[PDB]
Amino acid sequence: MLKIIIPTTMLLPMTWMSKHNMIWINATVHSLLISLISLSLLNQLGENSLNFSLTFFSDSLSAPLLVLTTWLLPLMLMASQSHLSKETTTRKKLYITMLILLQLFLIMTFTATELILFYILFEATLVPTLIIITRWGNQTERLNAGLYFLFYTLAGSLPLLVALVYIQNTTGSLNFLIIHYWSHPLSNSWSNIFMWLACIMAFMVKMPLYGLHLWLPKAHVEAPIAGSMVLAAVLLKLGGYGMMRITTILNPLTNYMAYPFLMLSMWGMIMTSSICLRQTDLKSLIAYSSVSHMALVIVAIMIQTPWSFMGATALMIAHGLTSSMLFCLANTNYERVHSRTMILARGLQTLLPLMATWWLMASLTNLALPPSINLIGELFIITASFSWSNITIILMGMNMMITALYSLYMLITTQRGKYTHHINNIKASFTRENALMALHILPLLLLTLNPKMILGPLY
Amino acid sequence: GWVRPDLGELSKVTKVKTDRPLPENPYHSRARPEPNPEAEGDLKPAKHGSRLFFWTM
Repeated sequence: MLKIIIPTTMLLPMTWMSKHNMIWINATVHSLLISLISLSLLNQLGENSLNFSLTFFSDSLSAPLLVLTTWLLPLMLMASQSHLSKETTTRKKLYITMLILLQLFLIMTFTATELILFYILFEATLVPTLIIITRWGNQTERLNAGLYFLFYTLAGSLPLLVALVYIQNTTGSLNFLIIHYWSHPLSNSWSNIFMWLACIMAFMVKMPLYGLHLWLPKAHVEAPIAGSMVLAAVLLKLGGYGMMRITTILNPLTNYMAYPFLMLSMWGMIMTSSICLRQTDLKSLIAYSSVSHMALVIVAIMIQTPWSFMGATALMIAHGLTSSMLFCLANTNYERVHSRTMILARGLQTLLPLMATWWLMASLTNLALPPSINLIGELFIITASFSWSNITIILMGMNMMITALYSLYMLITTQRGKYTHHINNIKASFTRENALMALHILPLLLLTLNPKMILGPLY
Repeated sequence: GWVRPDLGELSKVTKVKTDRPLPENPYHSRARPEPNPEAEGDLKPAKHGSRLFFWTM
């Protein structure tokens, strides 16, 4: 993993030692180069994992996530350099440094062979994320958003730290491989019930679970565009990845401990999809849609089937790409009208035709239109849930109906109808914005040709 | 015939040729506790290092 980690670390000296006007060029070029290198991790094995050293390993679950992170960094850089054009050289370098630090922490988080190292790296992601949100966000609400995000995450994470050190003291190891191979069944007792809750709640609040999600609208809305991109695309997936890793020590306690969480997510996907139907803030609507897809991921991980895990992996990848695309599309309109209100700028298809096409593609992917990998993940999870209990088809069908309704409603209200009469500053789409959408959408569709690359290690 | 001792003679530590055996245990002492075993052997490096969590040294 050092052939990936060290180039990323080298982004910092290069960023700080480059000319004031070569900052974005250099960072973009070499982050794309690092993303090219990360693709070689997709050469996986059927049975074993890629166990490089004692401290880093890679399997079919973490390799697509690593590729997604390394890909997100350059797109972040293209999205940021517009609203940060008037900033000072040192402050731009600090923003780039925060993004690089976040990518480095995420890369080591997804490959950490030990549970406590994973914990520290997954907690380290808070610091640059919080800095981005609170320093470079636009509104006075960014401070409260930062506090919510920080303290929700930490209230989740500290009991996990206690549980992890207890597990290390009783089992002798926190090594992922050892944990799998020396797996003990978890008995039915209050001690084990609370150990389960401690092992699960941090990833629950990270995803987030419905009812523990109130930080996410604040944080994903108040953050600058790159912050929203990472928060929606890679940071939510830390909960799903960690839950997939740690559920191997929670059986058979997960059989009945998951019932409250299964109920919460199955109903809260309905609840948050309905909320999207009435959201007056475009960025808030996009933030609220992440909760439903992540609720589907929660159900898939909690029912513990090969098909459910495959669907959850594919859904995490597809949601990362699609949610980041939607945030970028909303940000392009925000940078023109300086507002997130959705009915402010209507009838945009007759002013920005290719951007309207990008909007249609993003809405279609959020719709989970087949054969997109969004649909593959959603359908696999739906089938596994149907096996788990047939009655799950009522709620999941309702959810896909409501998802269609709000996705197409957003498309219609922003792109269609009559343009607003007094808004006379909708300049033509820049090459940079169109390239941002294209680099969001093209790899999403190419994955349909090789879907096994994102179906996880249970494929 | 009694000469009077000079200054310092009466304060001397002298010796007495007694027939009484020397007391063996005048303190009536119990047996003393056995000591903790000493340290033997040569120092070898820590097996796999500190073994503190994820550290390899």
